[PDB]
Amino acid sequence: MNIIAILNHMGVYFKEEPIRELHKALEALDFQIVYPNDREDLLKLIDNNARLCGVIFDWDTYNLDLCEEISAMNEHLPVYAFANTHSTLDVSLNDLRLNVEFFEYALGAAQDIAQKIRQSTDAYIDEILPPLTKALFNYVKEGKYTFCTPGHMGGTAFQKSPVGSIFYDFFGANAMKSDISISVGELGSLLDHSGPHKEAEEYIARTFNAERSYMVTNGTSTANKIVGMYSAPAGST
Amino acid sequence: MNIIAILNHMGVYFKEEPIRELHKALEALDFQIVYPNDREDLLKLIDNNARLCGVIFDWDTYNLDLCEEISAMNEHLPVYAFANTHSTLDVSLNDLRLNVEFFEYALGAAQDIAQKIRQSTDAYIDEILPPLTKALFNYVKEGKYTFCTPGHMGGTAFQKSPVGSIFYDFFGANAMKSDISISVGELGSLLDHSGPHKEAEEYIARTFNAERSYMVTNGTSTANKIVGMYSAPAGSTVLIDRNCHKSLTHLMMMSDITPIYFRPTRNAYGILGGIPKSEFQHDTIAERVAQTPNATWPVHAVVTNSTYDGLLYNTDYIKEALDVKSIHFDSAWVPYTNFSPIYKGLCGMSGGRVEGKVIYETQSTHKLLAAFSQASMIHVKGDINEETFNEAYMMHTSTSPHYGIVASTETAAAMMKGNAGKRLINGSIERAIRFRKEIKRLNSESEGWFFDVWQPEGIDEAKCWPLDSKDNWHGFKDIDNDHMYLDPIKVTLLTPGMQKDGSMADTGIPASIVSKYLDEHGIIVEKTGPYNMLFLFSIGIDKTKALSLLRALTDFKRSYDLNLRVKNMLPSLYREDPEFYENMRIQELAQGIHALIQHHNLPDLMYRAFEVLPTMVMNPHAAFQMELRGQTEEVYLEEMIGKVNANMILPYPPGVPLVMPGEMLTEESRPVLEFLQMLCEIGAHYPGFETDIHGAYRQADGRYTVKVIK
Amino acid sequence: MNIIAILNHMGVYFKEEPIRELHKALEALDFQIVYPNDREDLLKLIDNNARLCGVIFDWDTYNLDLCEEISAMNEHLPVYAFANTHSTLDVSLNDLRLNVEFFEYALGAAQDIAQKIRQSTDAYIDEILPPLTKALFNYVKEGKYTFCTPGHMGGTAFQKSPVGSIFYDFFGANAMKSDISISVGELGSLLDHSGPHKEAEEYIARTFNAERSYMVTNGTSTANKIVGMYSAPAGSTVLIDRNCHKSLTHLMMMSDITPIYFRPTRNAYGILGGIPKSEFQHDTIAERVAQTPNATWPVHAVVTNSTYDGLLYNTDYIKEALDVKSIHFDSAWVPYTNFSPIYKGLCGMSGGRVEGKVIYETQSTHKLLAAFSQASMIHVKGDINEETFNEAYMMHTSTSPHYGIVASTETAAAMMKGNAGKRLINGSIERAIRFRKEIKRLNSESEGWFFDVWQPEGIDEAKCWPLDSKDNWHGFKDIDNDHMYLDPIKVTLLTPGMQKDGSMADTGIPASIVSKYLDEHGIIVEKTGPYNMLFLFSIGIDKTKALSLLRALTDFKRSYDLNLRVKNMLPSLYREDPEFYENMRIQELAQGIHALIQHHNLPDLMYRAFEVLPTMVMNPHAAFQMELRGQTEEVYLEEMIGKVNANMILPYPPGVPLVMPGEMLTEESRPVLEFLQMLCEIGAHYPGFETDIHGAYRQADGRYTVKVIK
Ligand SMILES: Cc1ncc(COP(=O)(O)O)c(/C=N/N[C@@H](CCCCN)C(=O)O)c1O
Ligand SMILES: Cc1ncc(COP(=O)(O)O)c(/C=N/N[C@@H](CCCCN)C(=O)O)c1O
Ligand SMILES: Cc1ncc(COP(=O)(O)O)c(/C=N/N[C@@H](CCCCN)C(=O)O)c1O
Repeated sequence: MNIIAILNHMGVYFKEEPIRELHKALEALDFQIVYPNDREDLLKLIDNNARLCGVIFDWDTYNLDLCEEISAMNEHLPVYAFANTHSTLDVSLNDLRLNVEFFEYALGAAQDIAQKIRQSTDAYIDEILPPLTKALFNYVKEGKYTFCTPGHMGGTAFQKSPVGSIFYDFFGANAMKSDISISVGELGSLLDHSGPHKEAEEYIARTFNAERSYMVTNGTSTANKIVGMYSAPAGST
Repeated sequence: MNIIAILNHMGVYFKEEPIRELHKALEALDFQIVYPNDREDLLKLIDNNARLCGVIFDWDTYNLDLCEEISAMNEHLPVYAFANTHSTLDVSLNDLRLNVEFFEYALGAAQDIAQKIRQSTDAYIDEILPPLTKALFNYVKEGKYTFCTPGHMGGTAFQKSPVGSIFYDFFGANAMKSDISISVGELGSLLDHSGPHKEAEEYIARTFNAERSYMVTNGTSTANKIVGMYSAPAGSTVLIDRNCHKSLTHLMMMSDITPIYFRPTRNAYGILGGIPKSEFQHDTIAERVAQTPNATWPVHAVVTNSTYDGLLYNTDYIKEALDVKSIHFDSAWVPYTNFSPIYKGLCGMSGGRVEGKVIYETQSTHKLLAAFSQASMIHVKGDINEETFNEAYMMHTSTSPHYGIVASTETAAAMMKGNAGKRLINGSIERAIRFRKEIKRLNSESEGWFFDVWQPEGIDEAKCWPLDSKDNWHGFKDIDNDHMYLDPIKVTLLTPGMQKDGSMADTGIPASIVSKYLDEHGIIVEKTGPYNMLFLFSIGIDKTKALSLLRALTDFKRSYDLNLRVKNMLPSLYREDPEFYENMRIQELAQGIHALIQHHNLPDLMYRAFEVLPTMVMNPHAAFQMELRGQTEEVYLEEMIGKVNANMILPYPPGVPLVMPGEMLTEESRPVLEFLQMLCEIGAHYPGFETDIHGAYRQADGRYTVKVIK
Repeated sequence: MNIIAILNHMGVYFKEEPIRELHKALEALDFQIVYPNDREDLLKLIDNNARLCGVIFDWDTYNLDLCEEISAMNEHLPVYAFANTHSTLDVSLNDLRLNVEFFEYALGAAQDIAQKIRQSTDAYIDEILPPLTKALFNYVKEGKYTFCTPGHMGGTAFQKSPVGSIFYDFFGANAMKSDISISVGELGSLLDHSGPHKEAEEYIARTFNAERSYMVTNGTSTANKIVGMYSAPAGSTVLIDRNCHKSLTHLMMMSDITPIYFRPTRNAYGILGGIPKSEFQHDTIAERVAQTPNATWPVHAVVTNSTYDGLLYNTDYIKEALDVKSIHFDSAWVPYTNFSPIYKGLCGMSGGRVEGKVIYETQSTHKLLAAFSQASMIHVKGDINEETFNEAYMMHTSTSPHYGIVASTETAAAMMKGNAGKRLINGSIERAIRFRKEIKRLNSESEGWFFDVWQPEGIDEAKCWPLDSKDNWHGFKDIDNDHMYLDPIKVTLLTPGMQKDGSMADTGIPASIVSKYLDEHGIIVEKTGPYNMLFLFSIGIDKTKALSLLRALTDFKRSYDLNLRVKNMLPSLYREDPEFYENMRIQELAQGIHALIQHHNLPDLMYRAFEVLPTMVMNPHAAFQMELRGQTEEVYLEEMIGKVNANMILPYPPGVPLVMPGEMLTEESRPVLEFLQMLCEIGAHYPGFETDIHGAYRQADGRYTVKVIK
């Protein structure tokens, strides 16, 4: 989630130079920059590449209807509009509903603008991730030492073995670090419907139009047996 | 200040090659070269980048009208014109008035020309810097060893310590090197008004239209105390704006002066209005004098101008009508009035000397100009003894002033000069007016509630809009005409919850909720009332911040209409009390607070409690003195009736002094108590929305006590 | 805080390769790697570089005694030990007390080890930073938009202006971003003692051995006024050290308090001594109370400890013997007394509670610790009414405090903690003692005159040296024993010109000439008397500066003995009145000034003028009030006899108040006037050596006037 599309290739130094400085500062912040040639190119780029996490364009060249077209494909995708001639009087209520952040052209402002864009990218990531998955990823980032199950202890045991190392290289570090148990209290408990798990369940029930929802980790075979045994006591038809 | 713009991209070697060599020589002299494509590009570059210290262009391609356009934005910016076909016969007198230096095209001349350009850049820097700041920077360049205060010795001590090194890295070397004392004799002394400091003072007095000016390093609170103690000896009577900052109350607790209060107005929102014209008349003052024990004709008067919410007085009428020999305008919120004609006649220093009177203006340079916190100014127009005044001045100033704060005061003055400073002030005013109009347009387009802005209908031109009796946008009853004006810089936004006639609606959104939401999304409001929010559109607000605020407001509206949960909408509020704010949505919290405000009838009680003045049994000095003697007792709120208050009671809302020390609540002043009691109740239902009453103290049992004279 | 030291060159690939990979990963995490050659090299690096935030070493090569050596310098510095042959069975409990993190050697493990090291570095930074400063830095990192004061809005306004941009570049972005107000609710409020501020206060109180502490942002002048106003109601009597800073006199002009003066001593140099023990006795105070009109038993006493020149009282005897409920030690010059055992019993906060009494210490954190100018502390030990004290505190503090000054106060406290802070204080004391001994050695091996140092004859170990009646180094007649001690930090150098018996010699070098020479050569003295110079050997003085000072002093001696010309030796003085100083040489100027001092008998007149107290006709408050009423007249110096003074007369030398407002010179106090008259005459002979008498005014014709009660 680190690709930033910069649309404009203008013909004035007072815009070109700040954009170049911003490109450098963003690349220092571990972003990959892409340069669509025109608006149709940008829209196709968005359509084909889900890792595109942001769009930079010049408000003078393109009106905010471009933001409408972008939002129709991804209403959460951050868009950064650089204002030169337009002012606060040039935005309507409908335009302000779009996820647009406004910047200005200035030499020496690339660092703070890049920091703002990094913050906005983190906000985008946070808003589209569901609660349990976000909590799991944050826990993995914390890098705690475990003396609890599972015994591989975040994949360390695999790394100590030749064949284990092959397995670890295949599945990757994150899959092993995320294999945890209820000894990690901050993630709550699936069986107890506690903490993030509870939020997850409610999230799921809202998305799937259910009053209540339960996640099952042994397939619809197990789901069927749960429903059936709750619903059909012995001796029933 | 090292950016040089080279405009031309020509087609002849005899010009191109010398310009390339000059580029190299300048870069050897530590300049950064930029290359605008055309003249409009160059003008935009100048407009947006204050570090652009010079422009190079080809006189053949561009006439000197380009220099006129450049000078209209910065008349000091050096411009270097390369002459080929034009001669001395091609320049006019008006052209020669511009800061243009002429060069020629030759191979091997780049080093000399670059040296000339370096000299001109140094001259530009020297000319725009004010004297004290220039002297301080030059001293820092000298790099002298100190065996004097401050003890950190130009930051060396910080570098010797781990945590000290973190602090030093944060603030930077120059900030520590410029922290010096009067042991450095070449900077002169603030207390003695010597050397550069003296020049600074005169500089400031010239820039701010004052006969005399004083730099203060402990804020306008200290500036007010200096002016007041010089103007009001013990046993005298002083006229005080009842909407006075607590610094004036502190002065009254210091000195045995008898106050008589100007009574300002207020509207249903709790926004303070102006003192009516009738309070400035001789007969009203005389009648109040005759009925106040140990009162004489006032020797000093203090008026808050502007109010916190941006209401300015017609000060010519006050200067003409107030029969007091000394008039002090506490102008903390309006240090910029001399730098735009829209404030003419609306500030203390406007106009000339008033016969037989001395006029003071106290200004918070740090509030609305660009200066470090605690930087303040005193401006004097009129005859003063000047030696007694210096005593009052030094008796409130530290002998070790922070030279950074002082230099920031002088630099705030320097930022106001010329075309660049005029552009600063005008740009801020126009930006504010654009934001106001946009709020009006968005409120018009909204289906359902939207934020309103406190202003008259159809603002068109940049000006201080008068408050007129026939219009009802301001909400003040029977206001005098041509008396109060709204400062466009101070933008007050209104949340729904109040009706036009002064009553409150069935639904509303208390402004504290919006302020908390804005804080969560990286936007800090100046202050919040029950249904109003104040935003300062200072010279530090640009287009980026204004558009960000608009987006934040529309985001709040959408989130509120989606009726989001407090746990998500306001994470810090939920963290305040996680049990209480579980499964509570934003609309329920807002409506609960709205209904609490409605059921207790907060606006009516707030208005009535500030309409009747509590009785003055004895001046605040005597009450404070016997508080110091331990002659006070803590009693409960329902027992203030008949008890002389020992402390100022200052409740938020409306954020202005309700009770002064030495004042007593009687039967006729019972609503005051009621209001306070109500505030207590209101604060006891929602964590994160607690009561705020200065001078009252919350007991462990949930009750409130006040200190009173035994 | 990003330097990591890697100590090894191990000769095995299975260690070297993982260390190289770790080097690369850490550099990707923005660390700077350094490579000491051996353990002694590493320890020197740690000693000389406070930005070293981590050490990596091989446990096989070096045992954990290396960690002990590191911890003795900085017990919080993270150390990372790479384990190969050692196991869990090879660590002891004492070893596990150290801040050591253990890693192992493996290919492909550089990334997670570097992440662990980054986390540990953040933990180190968090551990040593104090709470308010940490909160402020975190807020700045948040990068929020402000629509609140200060008006520059985190420095944006400066960037939009040319001169503003120069100011912004000088002070840096962080200084602007950290200039905030109480609109930022997450930082709490200084005036309300809320949030981080509260934590800061407690932190400070714990570090400085106080029950309660308060941060003051307008200097120890303001701190003194806060303490005095809380402690001395109107109509009360206060005991005042006659060697009081003029802030105490300002307080007396502000509040109607009757003073009775402790009488300190002085020596022939004009250096202030301590109050003799008999002045603290009940009988002497009672007699003075009986003789003073409108005087009662004192409720408050103020003692300067230490003096400007470094004389500390034995404060246990004062706390035991002074029968006054409140004792305030004005400790502006000694904020470091809690951080070295050599000051034990010599400061106000030393020891525990005094039964039935409250002890205050006012400290100038900016004077001798590392804090921005105007940063001051109040320390309280004893029972106080917290609410009334908070009122007195708010009465003198601005509502917009400079958060940088506040944070610097907290950071000075933090710099004083742990092994690193102890090394700071001990190193400063040792450095001062080494410099003193070197001055003695150089004076011994000088063939002719050389600078002397004001100290006992045989200083050996770091301690506050007692002043004893037998020794004559201090020059005080009949001094009490075990009463006064000399602070080694405050180094007073003596120029030739005074004999050991109190008379002056035939030849001398006035110290002003030496101070001017030192200023010309990049060295700023703290202050200068007639034949003494004061140098502060604070925690900001390093070996470089001390050696530079020694070189400058020897250069002055050589230049004086060569008898150079003033135009060359002292060019800036020559630039003052170039006509006067043409062909004038240094020895002639020095001898002329010395002979003017001798012929007028400056030491005897200075001594006698400060031995007789002028008559107190009215308290300073009454005299100042009458000056405010315009009831004073300017008369000539010769007519002072019989006239009540309206202003404090404070002459330099000796730099302490000579006449207080409300005091009157009688026949028995005629020498005072003579002294002042003398200071006028001597001041009118050499430009650049003018008279300096506060409260006197030089007229156009060259005479001096004073204001007196009409
Ligand atoms: C109708 C129905 N209800 C429940 C389940 C159990 O669900 P789980 O498999 O999650 O426990 C299945 C499973 N059916 N899957 C196929 C094989 C699929 C793999 C090859 N693509 C089968 O079993 O014939 C079902 O058809
Ligand atoms: C009318 C008036 N006169 C003097 C002063 C004192 O001026 P200083 O604060 O420079 O000493 C203030 C101060 N008012 N400022 C606010 C807090 C603002 C902080 C948040 N942006 C208040 O105290 O209510 C005043 O309003
Ligand atoms: C004993 C004592 N108590 C309080 C204060 C006020 O403390 P603040 O200055 O923090 O308000 C000072 C200040 N003394 N400083 C010198 C000049 C400044 C130093 C020049 N390198 C003086 O005024 O004589 C004091 O000596």
